[PDB]
Amino acid sequence: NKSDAAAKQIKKLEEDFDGRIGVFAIDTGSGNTFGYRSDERFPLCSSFKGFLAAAVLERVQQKKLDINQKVKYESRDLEYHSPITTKYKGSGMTLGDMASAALQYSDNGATNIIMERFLGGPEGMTKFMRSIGDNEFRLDRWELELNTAIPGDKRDTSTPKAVANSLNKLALGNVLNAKVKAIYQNWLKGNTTGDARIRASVPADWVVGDKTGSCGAYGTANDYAVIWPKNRAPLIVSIYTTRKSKDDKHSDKTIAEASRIAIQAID
Ligand SMILES: *C(=O)N1C[C@H](NOS(=O)(=O)O)C=C(C)[C@H]1C(N)=O
Ligand SMILES: [Cl-]
Repeated sequence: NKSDAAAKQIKKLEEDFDGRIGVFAIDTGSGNTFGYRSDERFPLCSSFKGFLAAAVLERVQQKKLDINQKVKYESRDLEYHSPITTKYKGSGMTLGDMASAALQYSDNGATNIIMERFLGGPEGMTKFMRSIGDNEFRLDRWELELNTAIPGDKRDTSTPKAVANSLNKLALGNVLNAKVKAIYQNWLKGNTTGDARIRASVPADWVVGDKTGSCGAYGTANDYAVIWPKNRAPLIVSIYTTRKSKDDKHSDKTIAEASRIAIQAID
């Protein structure tokens, strides 16, 4: 019933903006799920940086990396949108700071430095995802080439369900031990780019940790969140959108609204 009505609303929403919305949402307290195009592929854009940070933490937990190790790059030409790395260029940053910059600010320099030195590049990032049983995820290119969002291109894509499940594994499951998962969770909660997406869809008193992506082509954008309501179990929401034309702007309000609908369906 509620599921049928939610489906109709997403559909109207995708027609209203001549685009494509994929949704997966889970109420971890009740088991309730909702999916719309949940097994279809969508560009990840910046949203994979949330997982890159999870990979970094797993490496620290396995003791291959130290969270306070210094990462120096004084002579590295930084990629476009390196707001955090560019201010620490002189002195370097700790591993954990760079990784949380990758997540919380979408820092492209942080991203590509981490993939280059600690994670084995895009194939290594893909391998990490495979290792938690995510068969859908792939990253193939570096920042910024990975953001082309060309329709019909499987490169740098995933599905909403796989995103949701993976997040549930990393933020809520036991890939990460209690102490390291707490940190990951805090990184998610302090994300600075998601105010007009999933966070906008929920009472202000609910706690959200999220990671957004905005390819800036084909109107492509997304957000995934763990959500802690008061006196209830966490929710997981995954929202992915594209648009028909290359020049199309992304719509924060469609994302926020698809989130409202996904949440109402599962609650
Ligand atoms: C990632 O997709 N980015 C980085 C930046 N952050 O906004 S986002 O977190 O919503 O993505 C902005 C972008 C337009 C995009 C990029 N530069 O690739
Ligand atoms: Cl590179």
